Amino acid sequence: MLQPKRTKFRKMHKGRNRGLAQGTDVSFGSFGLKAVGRGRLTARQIEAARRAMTRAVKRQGKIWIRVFPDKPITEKPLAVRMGKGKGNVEYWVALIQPGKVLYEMDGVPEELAREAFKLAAAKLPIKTTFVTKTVM
Amino acid sequence: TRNGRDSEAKRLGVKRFGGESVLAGSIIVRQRGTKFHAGANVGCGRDHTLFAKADGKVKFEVKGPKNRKFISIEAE
Amino acid sequence: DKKSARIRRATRARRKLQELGATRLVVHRTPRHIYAQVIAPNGSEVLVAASTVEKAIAEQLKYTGNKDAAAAVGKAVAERALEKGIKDVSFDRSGFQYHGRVQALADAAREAGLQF
Amino acid sequence: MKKDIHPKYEEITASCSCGNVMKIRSTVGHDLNLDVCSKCHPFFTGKQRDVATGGRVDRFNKRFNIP
Amino acid sequence: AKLHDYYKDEVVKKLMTEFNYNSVMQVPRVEKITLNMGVGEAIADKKLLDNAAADLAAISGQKPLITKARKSVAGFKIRQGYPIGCKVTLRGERMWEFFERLITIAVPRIRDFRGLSAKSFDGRGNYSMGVREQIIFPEIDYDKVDRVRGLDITITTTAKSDEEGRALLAAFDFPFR
Amino acid sequence: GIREKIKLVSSAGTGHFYTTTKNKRTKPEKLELKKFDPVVRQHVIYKEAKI
RNA sequence: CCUCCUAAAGAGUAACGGAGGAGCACGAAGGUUGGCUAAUCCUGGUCGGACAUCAGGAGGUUAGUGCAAUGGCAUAAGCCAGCUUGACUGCGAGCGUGACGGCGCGAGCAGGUGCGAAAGCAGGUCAUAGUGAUCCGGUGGUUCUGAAUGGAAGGGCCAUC
RNA sequence: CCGACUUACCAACCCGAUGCAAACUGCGAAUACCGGAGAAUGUUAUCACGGGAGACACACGGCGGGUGCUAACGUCCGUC
RNA sequence: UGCCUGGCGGCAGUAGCGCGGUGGUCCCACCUGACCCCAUGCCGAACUCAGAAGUGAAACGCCGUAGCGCCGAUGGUAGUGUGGGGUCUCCCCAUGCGAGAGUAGGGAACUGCCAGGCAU
Ligand SMILES: [Mg+2]
Ligand SMILES: [Mg+2]
Ligand SMILES: [Mg+2]
Ligand SMILES: [Mg+2]
Ligand SMILES: [Mg+2]
Ligand SMILES: [Mg+2]
Ligand SMILES: [Mg+2]
Ligand SMILES: [Mg+2]
Ligand SMILES: [Mg+2]
Ligand SMILES: [Mg+2]
Ligand SMILES: [Mg+2]
Ligand SMILES: [Mg+2]
Ligand SMILES: [Mg+2]
Ligand SMILES: [Mg+2]
Ligand SMILES: [Mg+2]
Ligand SMILES: [Mg+2]
Ligand SMILES: [Mg+2]
Ligand SMILES: [Mg+2]
Ligand SMILES: [Mg+2]
Ligand SMILES: [Mg+2]
Ligand SMILES: [Mg+2]
Ligand SMILES: [Mg+2]
Ligand SMILES: [Mg+2]
Ligand SMILES: [Mg+2]
Ligand SMILES: [Mg+2]
Ligand SMILES: [Mg+2]
Ligand SMILES: [Mg+2]
Ligand SMILES: [Mg+2]
Ligand SMILES: [Mg+2]
Ligand SMILES: [Mg+2]
Ligand SMILES: [Mg+2]
Ligand SMILES: [Mg+2]
Ligand SMILES: [Mg+2]
Ligand SMILES: [Mg+2]
Repeated sequence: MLQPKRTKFRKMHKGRNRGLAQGTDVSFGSFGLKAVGRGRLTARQIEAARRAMTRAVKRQGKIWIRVFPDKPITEKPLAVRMGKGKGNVEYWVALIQPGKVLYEMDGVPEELAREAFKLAAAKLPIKTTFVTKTVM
Repeated sequence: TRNGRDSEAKRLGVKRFGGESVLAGSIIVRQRGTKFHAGANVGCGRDHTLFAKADGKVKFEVKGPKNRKFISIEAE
Repeated sequence: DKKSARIRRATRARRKLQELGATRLVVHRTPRHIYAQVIAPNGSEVLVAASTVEKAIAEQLKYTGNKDAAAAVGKAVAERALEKGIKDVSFDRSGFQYHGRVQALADAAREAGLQF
Repeated sequence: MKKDIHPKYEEITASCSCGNVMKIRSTVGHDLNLDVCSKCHPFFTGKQRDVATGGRVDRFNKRFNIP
Repeated sequence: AKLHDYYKDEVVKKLMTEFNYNSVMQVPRVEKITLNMGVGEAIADKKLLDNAAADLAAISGQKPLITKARKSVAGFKIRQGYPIGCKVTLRGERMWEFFERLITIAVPRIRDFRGLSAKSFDGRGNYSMGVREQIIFPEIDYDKVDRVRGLDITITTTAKSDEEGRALLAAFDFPFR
Repeated sequence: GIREKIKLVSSAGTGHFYTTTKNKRTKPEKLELKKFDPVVRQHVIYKEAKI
């Protein structure tokens, strides 16, 4: 699964998730799957959406993944009390703001793309929509 | 469990700001290294403390080929 | 590079002299010629100036770049200053290592008067 | 050049085979009798060949002399 | 000066024509010669390195500098500052003199010759060159030798381009292959 | 840890002494710096003795 | 006890919050004067190799700093040499930091030094850790005290364990 | 002894494009804070010294956060 | 008064770099000597001295050119003080403040004191 090969630090503060996104244009492909909502995308959710949309084009054209999960998320074991240090890293996420183009496709017809991205979207916790390039 | 340590804060920073009237001796900045450089009528201590060498008013300025920050006493 | 290596070599003393706010007698020497000037504390205003390019000084000299041209310049300037109003002064090697021609200039100026 | 740290460096005479003689400065401290100067040398003079290859057929016709 | 002299009339004036150097200053001259000989086997026993020194002093006519490792390397198990070689810079009278000797005595004693290379140039025009044994120089005396030992010999020049150098060398009848 | 303590003693016979530290393993050489004795009010020789 | 973050652009600010260090070392690794500039790659070159030392080029501090991290550093605070003991004694306008005990910075006076032709610089070290109150004792010094008086013992004061 | 043909595959430095950071910064606010000047207003509201205290278990709500599951009428700081 | 050049500053990339031209009367540089003063952990390379046969080749100065660096609006967006509000992990409204990036564009520095040489 997508995951930094290594990091300066093991654990990160929670932080917040305010703001609108940077990366709102289809930059590589012809079609993209843009995020309307706000939330976290886990490595697993990314891999599951990626497999869905691959399989329904039968490895024709080219898929970019624009987001990458580089925020580690810790959890406390079951039946342990509060305190005694921060928990252990369990999975990784990417922070999504409204506007973040998530995936890009190219080299297939628009109506196929539509159906590929519709499937991948059923695997995602965030409301998404379909987008195209713009001359400018 | 392996963490839980820290040192005592040193109250570094500017003690006298631009335009303030000071007496000879008064400390202007406490700092680590010369984040500010002593200018006219200003000394530099062994822990890079800048102090007024003559009664007057504090003045900051940027000067020189490196764009360094200087502190001087106008003897107003 | 020579001049860069020289300018660098001078700058510490040049700057010290600023802070102290001293009238400085500043030298300069090349193969053929030696020069002197005395600059106002601001560092931007010459007061008196003497060299082996002014015809008046040169017409004596066997050669304009030696330890005797030095003494000539190392006197003209000291006369022209003591008669102006300038007794106390600080000497400025300016990279050149206090020796030979540069030192010759200086010694002569201590004879005339200039109190450094 | 610093004083009294370097070895003695002096005139000598260097007489080759081919009579060639050259006054030269060196430490060696006495006259040489050398055997191959830059004049006495195959390479400098233009002599050395490069070993004759491709003799097998010349060889064979020189060796036997047969119709 | 032999070749300094030869340089100052014969060499300069030939090269003068064949490149069309308007200014004479444009003509390549030889700046300096330098004779390195690294002696790693020093870290083993330090006597060896000094024993080199005398060789290089006997060849060249002046005491060598003793060089030391710039950084530590574990590859050769050395640490920054141990003496591991020695050089001599040659610049004037002596430089032209040794050069004379090199051509007209030393180099035609190379155990089986075929001239020297004309490929060994840095790209700006400074000729580098090794010597496998040090009996080549009659300065040493072969029955008073501890070890066979070598050196680099690098001729630093004011030549601009690789090519322009080669010319300067050749014009001293330098034995290239 | 390893550096001992020593007293440097005036040569002017006054008694007055300074104190300092020393690595004796590495540098076992009776240290002889020159310091200002204020009982005679002049710089003199001082010589390492034991604390 | 020190350094960074959390700490919300002055200071300060908690948790069995997130990451790391210290309980020294140096008579030079201190003072001053004079001089000097890094890493790394490429090209050529005896042994010699991806890497030793040599020559040139590109590069521009990506090096370096006795030891963590942060802030500094080319006028270098980095690297090398000559001479040296300012790693001085008495003091101290004024200011910083603490509930306090305390801790820190300091120009200038007086005496006597070192380096420099001089102007000048020097009261330890690029800075910030390397530390233990008081009592009770020890050692040296001392125009102090000395239970009738002269001494002495003990006590004080200054230096130190 | 080198080679030579061929790459169904991997890809360093460099170049172009797209992101992310509490312990990144060739940028940088609003506020807050320090100092100076001036009006109006305020029962001196300010500072110093002296007599007498109590208190040193805090709670929730808003805003900025650490911790926790952006769980808790949870827990730990800043601020009203 | 003009043109050159050297020294010391102000200013600190609109001022730096690159690419192309160009200058030796004076200045500057390279340069020529080296016993001497002084010097090299070897080397007159550097530092130092005594000089003027040579050349502006390098260097340096000057002039031109937008391949780079650098500077940079207007507008919009982000954020945020105070007062309201919601569908309240995040936003919206009134008012005040208002970036960074990017875009048009700018740009081959400007300026003081002293000296020297030429021209008028
Ligand atoms: Mg925040
Ligand atoms: Mg964001
Ligand atoms: Mg701290
Ligand atoms: Mg001080
Ligand atoms: Mg703060
Ligand atoms: Mg704040
Ligand atoms: Mg609290
Ligand atoms: Mg805490
Ligand atoms: Mg040190
Ligand atoms: Mg120095
Ligand atoms: Mg190599
Ligand atoms: Mg190099
Ligand atoms: Mg570094
Ligand atoms: Mg130092
Ligand atoms: Mg006081
Ligand atoms: Mg003296
Ligand atoms: Mg330190
Ligand atoms: Mg008791
Ligand atoms: Mg008595
Ligand atoms: Mg009695
Ligand atoms: Mg106010
Ligand atoms: Mg007021
Ligand atoms: Mg309590
Ligand atoms: Mg409490
Ligand atoms: Mg509580
Ligand atoms: Mg509370
Ligand atoms: Mg909250
Ligand atoms: Mg309730
Ligand atoms: Mg509660
Ligand atoms: Mg010269
Ligand atoms: Mg802009
Ligand atoms: Mg705007
Ligand atoms: Mg802007
Ligand atoms: Mg230009």
